[PDB]
Amino acid sequence: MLTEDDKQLIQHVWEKVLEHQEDFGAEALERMFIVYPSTKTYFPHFDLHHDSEQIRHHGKKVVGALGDAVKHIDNLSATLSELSNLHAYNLRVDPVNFKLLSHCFQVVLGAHLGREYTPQVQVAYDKFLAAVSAVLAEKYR
Amino acid sequence: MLTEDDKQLIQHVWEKVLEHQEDFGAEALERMFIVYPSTKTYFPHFDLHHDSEQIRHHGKKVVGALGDAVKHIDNLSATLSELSNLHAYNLRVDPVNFKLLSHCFQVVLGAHLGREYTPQVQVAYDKFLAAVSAVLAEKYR
Amino acid sequence: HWTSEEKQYITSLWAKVNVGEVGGEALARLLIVYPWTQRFFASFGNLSSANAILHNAKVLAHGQKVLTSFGEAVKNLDNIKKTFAQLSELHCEKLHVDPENFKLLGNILIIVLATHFPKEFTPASQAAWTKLVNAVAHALAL
Amino acid sequence: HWTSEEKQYITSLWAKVNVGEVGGEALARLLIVYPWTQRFFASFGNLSSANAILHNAKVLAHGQKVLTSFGEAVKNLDNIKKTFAQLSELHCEKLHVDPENFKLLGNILIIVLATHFPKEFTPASQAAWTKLVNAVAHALAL
Ligand code: HEM
Ligand code: HEM
Ligand code: HEM
Ligand code: HEM
Repeated sequence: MLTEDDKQLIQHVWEKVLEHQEDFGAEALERMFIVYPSTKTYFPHFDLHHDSEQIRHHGKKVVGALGDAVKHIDNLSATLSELSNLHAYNLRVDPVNFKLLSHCFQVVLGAHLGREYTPQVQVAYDKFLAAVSAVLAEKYR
Repeated sequence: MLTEDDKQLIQHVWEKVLEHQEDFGAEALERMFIVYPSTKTYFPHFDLHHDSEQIRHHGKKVVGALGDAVKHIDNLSATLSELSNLHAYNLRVDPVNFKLLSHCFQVVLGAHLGREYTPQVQVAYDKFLAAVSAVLAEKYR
Repeated sequence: HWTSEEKQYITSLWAKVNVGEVGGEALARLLIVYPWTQRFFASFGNLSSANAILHNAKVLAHGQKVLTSFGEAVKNLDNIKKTFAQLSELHCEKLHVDPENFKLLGNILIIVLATHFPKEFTPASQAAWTKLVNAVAHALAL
Repeated sequence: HWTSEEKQYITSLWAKVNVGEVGGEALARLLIVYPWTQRFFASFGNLSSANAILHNAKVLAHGQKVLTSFGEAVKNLDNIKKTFAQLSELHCEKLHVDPENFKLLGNILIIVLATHFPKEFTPASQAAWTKLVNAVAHALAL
């Protein structure tokens, strides 16, 4: 389970993310699209060129939802209920893809944090991102 | 989430399992060992020949725990807490293996139920076995 | 590679398989047990419920074709990689199906075979058939 | 296969890699983030905590050897399958490590490289390196 120490490590890193929600979100999305091109088929309506308005606007929305999750870590299901119905019932997102985006997010974090993205920090975010992923896919179970 | 209908479908099939806990448990374990030989390394102390006392005794214990889980489906974590600490802290069971055993259990069920192992029944057990697996591995998160 | 015994477990059981029935079963179960797979079948019409899926003519016909394809592996166990190369390009480049789903369909087929052939689907038989679906999943992920 | 550009993203970044530091990091992170992997290192002594793992000399030395092994893929990008055949037998038949863990170590290495080379580890670079660890994971799962 997420410990208090995990939460603190998460918050310390997150307040930085919040200062550039758009930049981080877009970078995580673009790494996913470039590294795992199959994920692009979920966004046919999007102009997927580097830094497109759609990607930037969406990146901020993703970061925004993750920020809300950080704020309500003990009440994820309820907090993401609307998003869970969306990704499962409407978008039919393959669970595997949540892991791909979570991973790309960690890469963005690692790149921006340098030596501050310690193993302890990675653990906390891994736990966090895995919990968020589980909720966004619970409608399949 | 597990619906009431899922629970009923599960119970109907399970009362049959309970009549031969040892037979079912052993069959599921042996299919795992034979189909996924790597899982055998977790049981070096066991005589792994077909129907060995150790396999039969263990099969019944596994079925027994699953039976308890069926009985307390709304309180899994607490009910399996002791088993979760065991599989994670003591045995270091790779999460992938819970999926292998869950799958072999479904094969045993399918074989014994025939046309009664409908898609609806499979869904219910898939949900159930996945939930039990998540709990037995939560200590890793 | 394949041992004569493994090849026998595969060819002998397959000769008894009702391709249309098992195929429809496997595909309907894929869409029902792992609902996100429905994403790839928007043109198949109503898939709004387990019952709707089991009565979907297109879903049934498609499963028949899928299991027929599996049959081509059974009939040429040593050239599976070459046999599915075309389908591999189709599911990846064209359909963009994550490879993990190939493994899930394989697992479903294993369970279906068990419900249809309880007497013959022994642990040893399961081992041979699991090796089969895995090889097909591998060839398709190519 | 590998495009000249991909090969450049790999060889140029690797020439700057501190194998011992990145290797120790990757292995310590594997044991910490996915604790069940500790099962395979009972002889390495104390691994009772994240700090214990990061200060474990054997864990660090081993990671060095692991990343050195990855280096052999970087140095011969077209014969990865052949280069790791020996290690494949070792991790499967001898160690019985589930293949899924090969993918997890690969992912960890990707993240480590990112924390060490933020400027050079662009999305395109990540794509090339992800292709690399995946190929090693594939060769080992052989
Ligand atoms: C870290 C896990 C994820 C979170 C927190 C998340 C969050 C969100 C949110 C909040 C929206 C709605 C934006 C709005 O209201 O405009 C959204 C939309 C969407 N998401 Fe995700 N998402 C995640 C993962 C994924 C994955 C893995 C995929 C598949 C590759 C995906 C595909 C989509 C699509 C197609 C939309 C529709 C957006 C549009 O049309 O603008 N998401 N997501
Ligand atoms: C359906 C999921 C599983 C359940 C419900 C389960 C349940 C149990 C229970 C209740 C015990 C203790 C038996 C006793 O008190 O004598 C046990 C022991 C054990 N389990 Fe599991 N288990 C599961 C999956 C696995 C998997 C996937 C593995 C790895 C292949 C595994 C390896 C072991 C081992 C090595 C023991 C020690 C037993 C002994 O030494 O007799 N289990 N399990
Ligand atoms: C690994 C086992 C699989 C095999 C052997 C297989 C085989 C085939 C074959 C032979 C076709 C062509 C149908 C025709 O005869 O016209 C096909 C089509 C297709 N497959 Fe698969 N397939 C497999 C798994 C999957 C999975 C896991 C998915 C994703 C859920 C998928 C999605 C599709 C789709 C969308 C089509 C196009 C059908 C249409 O547009 O009507 N397949 N497959
Ligand atoms: C896919 C990336 C991996 C590569 C390239 C790799 C490479 C190697 C190499 C070269 C050795 C021999 C050490 C020596 O030089 O003496 C080794 C040993 C070993 N590896 Fe891996 N390995 C990988 C992944 C894993 C994973 C995922 C595990 C399981 C968690 C694992 C468990 C082991 C164990 C237990 C040993 C024996 C070391 C000892 O007994 O001291 N490896 N590996």
